[PDB]
Amino acid sequence: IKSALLVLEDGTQFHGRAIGATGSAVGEVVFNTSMTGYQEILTDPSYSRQIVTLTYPHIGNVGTNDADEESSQVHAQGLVIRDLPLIASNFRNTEDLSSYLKRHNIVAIADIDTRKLTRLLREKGAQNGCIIAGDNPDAALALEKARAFPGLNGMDLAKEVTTAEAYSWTQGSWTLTGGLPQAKKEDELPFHVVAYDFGAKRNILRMLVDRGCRLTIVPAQTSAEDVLKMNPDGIFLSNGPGDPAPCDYAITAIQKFLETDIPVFGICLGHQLLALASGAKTVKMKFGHHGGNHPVKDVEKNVVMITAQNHGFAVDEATLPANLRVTHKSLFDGTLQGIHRTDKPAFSFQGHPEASPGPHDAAPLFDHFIELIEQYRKT
Amino acid sequence: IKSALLVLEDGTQFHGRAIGATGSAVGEVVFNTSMTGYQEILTDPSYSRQIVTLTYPHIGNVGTNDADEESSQVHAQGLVIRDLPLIASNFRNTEDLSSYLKRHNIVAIADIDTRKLTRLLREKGAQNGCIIAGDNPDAALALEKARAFPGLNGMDLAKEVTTAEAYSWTQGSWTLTGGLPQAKKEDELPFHVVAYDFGAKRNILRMLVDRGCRLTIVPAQTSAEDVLKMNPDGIFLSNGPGDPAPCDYAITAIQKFLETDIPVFGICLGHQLLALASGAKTVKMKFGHHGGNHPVKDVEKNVVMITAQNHGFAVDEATLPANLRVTHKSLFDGTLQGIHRTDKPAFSFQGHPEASPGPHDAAPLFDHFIELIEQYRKT
Amino acid sequence: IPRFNFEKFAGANDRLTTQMKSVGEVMAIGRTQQESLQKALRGLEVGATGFDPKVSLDDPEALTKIRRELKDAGADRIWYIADAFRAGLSVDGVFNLTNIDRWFLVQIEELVRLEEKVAEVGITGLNADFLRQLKRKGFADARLAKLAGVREAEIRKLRDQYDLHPVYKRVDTCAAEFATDTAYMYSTYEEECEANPSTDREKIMVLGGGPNRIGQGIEFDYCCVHASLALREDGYETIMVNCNPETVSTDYDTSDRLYFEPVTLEDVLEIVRIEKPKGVIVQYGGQTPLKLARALEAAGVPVIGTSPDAIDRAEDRERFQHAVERLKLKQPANATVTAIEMAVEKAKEIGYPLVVRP
Amino acid sequence: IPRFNFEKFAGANDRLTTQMKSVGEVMAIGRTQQESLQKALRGLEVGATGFDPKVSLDDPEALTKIRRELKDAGADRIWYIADAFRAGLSVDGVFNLTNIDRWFLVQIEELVRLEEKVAEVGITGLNADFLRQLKRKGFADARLAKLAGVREAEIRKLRDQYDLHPVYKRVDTCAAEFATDTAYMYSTYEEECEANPSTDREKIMVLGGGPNRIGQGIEFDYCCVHASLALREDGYETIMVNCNPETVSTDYDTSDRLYFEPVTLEDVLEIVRIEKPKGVIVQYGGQTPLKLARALEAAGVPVIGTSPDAIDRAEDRERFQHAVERLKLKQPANATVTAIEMAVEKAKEIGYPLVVRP
Ligand SMILES: NCCC[C@H](N)C(=O)O
Ligand SMILES: NCCC[C@H](N)C(=O)O
Ligand SMILES: [Cl-]
Ligand SMILES: [K+]
Ligand SMILES: [K+]
Repeated sequence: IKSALLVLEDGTQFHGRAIGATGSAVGEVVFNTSMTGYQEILTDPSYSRQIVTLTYPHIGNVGTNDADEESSQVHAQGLVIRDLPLIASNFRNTEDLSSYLKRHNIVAIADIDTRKLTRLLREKGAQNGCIIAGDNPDAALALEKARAFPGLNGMDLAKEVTTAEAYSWTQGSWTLTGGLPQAKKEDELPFHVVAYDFGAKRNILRMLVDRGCRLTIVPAQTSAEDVLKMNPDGIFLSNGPGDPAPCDYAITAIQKFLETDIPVFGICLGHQLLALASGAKTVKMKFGHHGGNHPVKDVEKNVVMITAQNHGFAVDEATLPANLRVTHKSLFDGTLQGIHRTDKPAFSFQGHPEASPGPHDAAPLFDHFIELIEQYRKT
Repeated sequence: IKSALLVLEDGTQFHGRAIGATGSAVGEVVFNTSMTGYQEILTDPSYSRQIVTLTYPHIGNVGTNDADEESSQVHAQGLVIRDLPLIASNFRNTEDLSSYLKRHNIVAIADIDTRKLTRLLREKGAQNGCIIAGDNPDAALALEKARAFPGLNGMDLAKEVTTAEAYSWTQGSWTLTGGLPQAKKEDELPFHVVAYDFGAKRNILRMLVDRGCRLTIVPAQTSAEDVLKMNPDGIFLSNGPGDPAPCDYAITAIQKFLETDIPVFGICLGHQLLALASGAKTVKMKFGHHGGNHPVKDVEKNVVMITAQNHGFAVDEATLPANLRVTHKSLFDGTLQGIHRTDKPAFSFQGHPEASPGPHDAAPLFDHFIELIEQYRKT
Repeated sequence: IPRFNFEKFAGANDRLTTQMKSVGEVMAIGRTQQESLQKALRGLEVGATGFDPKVSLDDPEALTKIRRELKDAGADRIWYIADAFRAGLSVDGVFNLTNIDRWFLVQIEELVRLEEKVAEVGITGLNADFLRQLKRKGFADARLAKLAGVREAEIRKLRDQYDLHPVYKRVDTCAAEFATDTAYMYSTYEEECEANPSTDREKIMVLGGGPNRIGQGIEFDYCCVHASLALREDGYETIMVNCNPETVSTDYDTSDRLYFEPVTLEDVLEIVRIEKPKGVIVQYGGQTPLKLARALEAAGVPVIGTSPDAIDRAEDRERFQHAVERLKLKQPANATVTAIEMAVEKAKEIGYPLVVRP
Repeated sequence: IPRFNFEKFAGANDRLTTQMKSVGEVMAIGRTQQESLQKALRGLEVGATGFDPKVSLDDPEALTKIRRELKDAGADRIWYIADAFRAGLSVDGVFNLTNIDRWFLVQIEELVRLEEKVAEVGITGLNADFLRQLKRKGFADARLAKLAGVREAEIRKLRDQYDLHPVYKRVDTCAAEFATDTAYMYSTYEEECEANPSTDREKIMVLGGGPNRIGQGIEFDYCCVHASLALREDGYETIMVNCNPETVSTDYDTSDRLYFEPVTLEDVLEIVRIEKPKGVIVQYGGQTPLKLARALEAAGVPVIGTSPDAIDRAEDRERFQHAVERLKLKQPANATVTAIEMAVEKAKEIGYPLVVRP
């Protein structure tokens, strides 16, 4: 009997079974309704310092594979599920979930009433928690860890997940037929986009590469100066974990880019920095948006996209400077989902156009960035 | 491919498969003929700094169990075998071999020509070697590590594996019926034997107890001064790894007891020490004795015993002081196997009367000891 | 799960193919595949309690019939799968013959092993823990009773004993991301119960007939719906118990509270337990609810309308006949017969032609 | 492995029990139990090349017959065990019917799985690494050849191509702890070879008859032994090839060098390969070595004594009939018939009574 136990700040306890590494995990607890894409989700750097609960009962039905990793590692602090299936059953699987997790040194628990937990989170909002897996998990001990956790509000995590030294990215999207392609040659791609790595998801890069962009991923704290010197064709603001607000060095650099006429595009965290960089204010959501069925409206066009979401913070729409125009709103709660600089060639999006686990409905957001560039070049 | 590789000092290489932990292992390479008892061999302190090769192809057939551990951990540096069975099949198994290995974080290799190995070591004598188990085992590296190895000659290994603190032991032997018995009550045991922990096998202690001995285990460097204070009924010299030669403190201490009328008795290492403390000299064997089918004759009684052996260094018969009388000799090579002090109630045995993987033939050696005790008490 | 009626179509090819042959279907909701599937088997109204055995373990030809049943599906395939695992066949073995994904196969084998454990330890081995684990896997008290050689009531009694009852979760389209004012429930063995039954109103429970079958069609569902509609309008809190996905009866709009569950004594008692309804209607859903009458009543259920006993008086060949003679009415000459020679004479009495019901 | 002759006693109960029924036995040595086991199977003189199938996969009754043969062991149990795995029965399933330790069972399942791969990949799939793995587990060239749908000789060639040849270990009583001056060897797929053949003498190899069977008893072994005793005394270096643990032929004292191996083309060709003998005697051990004669020759073996062809002349009914004819000797009148009525007519010609052989 491999025990595991999850304890929330509130003292609520969830008794289950250890399915990953032994030890403890502390972080903010979230729920994700994605019925598919758990690996992708686990490998999402945005989840750094978060304990992820999945609403869908059977987690691991298809094992795991390298192709399905959206970063170098599992960023999730812990994993919470209802049932770890008996076997992985998919042509693509290379390792069962457990093993994978065990391999990543991830503490994970199964067999708990994830519904009860979701309901709690939804109703009382986000809560930090602690998972203890081991022989005799100390509840009081876990409570303490959860309690002592500093919280994510005001927590700069992009600096913690960012790349040490800048680097080049030229690899394209995966396909059923050929799998993940071979990196292109620099001379095979027309544009040069500099992507600030605030905790970047492989799919974004791949998808850009898909559009003819050779990338250069730079550390989050990279200077705008240092950046300009590179004479980029486009600047891209990646996604990432923690609060965007306390990332001064990104707002500042961005503000800089905005004096210029270079095309800027942000996704998720990048969307928030962009907004901050524009004088907008951010707020942390009650429980946030984590799932793959979220309806977002292209207010301009009056169309709906089903999206892939993963954010705990949001841009306040009522503190939006006039240079900022509203482009997308959530059909679930009305929260801001997209913005556009009226005055500049910059826009962003809260959802995930690259998806990676999720519907491909928002991928066109990418195309708009492409135009912008092509036009910038022309000038 | 879960590669493993073993390289000998001589640059001789055996490429097989990893079956334990990931890493490197360096020690003196030995061979054990024991057809059964691999777990007990593994957990033998005497094996410290040694890479254990088993001649019997199928290693792991019965799994593992607590009862079959001769120490608190695994002393063997590494493990070399021919074949690791698909399964363990025994009612006493609690964990398969590989698992046990990885657990004790033991580097182990399988699928190699162990026979080739054995004949090498037999022909050219012991060799220091290295096992590397991982993705791409660097042969060059292995050789290097193997060559760099200090060597066991003049290596006090006793000090390294001894207890930190002294301690009591009153646990008896295992029975098919009641497994490992509950430790006895002090009052319950008539005699008090002080046991110098030179890296002692649990069986020796259990077997002593079985003969009404309450023990007091003590570190290797304990002073006779300190020891005698205890008013011991008898003093016992356990088995242990490395060279005994350099164990000055041990020797010194013993000589001290050799002035007293206290019954003393040693096994294996404890056997060489006594000898050294008597004016004898020890030699390092070409490849030594490791197996459980070793015929040893009670020269006095002219009777043969099949025994369990584990030693790479022996006491030279030709250099024995007159106060030392030969008691047992090996039927394989005629090497020294037992000695008795002409002038004192002190004696020892090169093999393992307690065996532990092995024949129960030498058991009565313990009896003599008891007799001595009882006799010393009468006085 | 589809519902077939091959027994009514004697000379018909009964192997499943691309041309449908099922007459209905049952649906189940569970927090896990095992629980969902087991719940579905027990509400199929085919007399199953879960994976009841089709072939004898001592049957020496069993592996032959099993192989056949797997390789060439009939309506009973689901049961032969389990029998195959009981018989020593492997998951891959079964895969190879059925093309049913191992993902599903393994869970079934798993339940088989659990069954084997229950059979071994018996009731005495049914401790709180173990028992809970079994319920969580969808096991019917009745199936557990079969395996421990006891009466279903004992399993029940024992659950009650350990305060071992299911909880209700509600359907909401969003994995609980948003709140629901609707009461569309399913049982499961979990922590939190979303039932939140009222204290406020007078409750009337309506029992459906499960899957549709020849002779038990839409006609019964219509009555069931009518009762709900009528009484809801009337001011009663109506509660519907049914598990047929095809019907209006299982439309959340049809009643105040919908329990999407197997129409079993087990399932229904668990609901009654928390709802404490004013009355339960068993005469509208056809044979299914009808067969439960006596047991419900016996267990304290406030069954309304024509008493289980009166129903029985009519349904019971002998009871009936008495009443008939008592009313001095006209029935056809009849006779019960045990033997094969008995008949021939009694036949003679009655007069040909004859109606021979077995 | 015991050797049976049930086919000679049809009316007999052919189920294994406490009373011995075997007429002989074979023994094999391998570095692994798998290798050891397979080598014995191919040395049994029953026409096996290892785990040759007993039943057809597509046979609907197969599991039923397998089941039977497992529950109530006969001389064929071994093969059925393998067929059980090919048919989808688990190790646990098999254990339950046979009581054979899983430790052994698992190993045979692994040989099955391995075979299935050989059958799927075919000859193209037989790369050095894999082929070696197969050899290491004791697969015979012949077993492989059938799975790959090729000729045994083809596998043999493939082996040559890859330089995939067994080495020879020696029996010593001590697990190599002590050197040995005796040449008692066995084949295995490993690194070090201990054969160390001599360049010094003119060697003579004597081929044993394998396990004893009715009609192929000790009388042949007797001859073998004498062949060795005489030639060795004569100055030759005598090499004995046999795997009957019961005989004097398999005593290390009997010859200069003992290869305790299956008496098969494969195994024999390998010894010759390294021994490069002056001559080989295939005429003293019964049917076993006799059947190899032609083949051996073909492969360049230096066969002494009566020629393989000469032997065939005598053995071939037709071929024989001619030498007789030519010789003007007397033979009973005969006729080879195809069809029933053909015989009935042809019989009138020959005259009854008749000796009907098939
Ligand atoms: N389960 C009773 C329903 C109460 C509520 N609106 C909820 O969805 O939490
Ligand atoms: N195996 C060939 C020669 C044997 C040799 N005396 C040895 O034992 O090494
Ligand atoms: Cl039909
Ligand atoms: K639980
Ligand atoms: K190897």
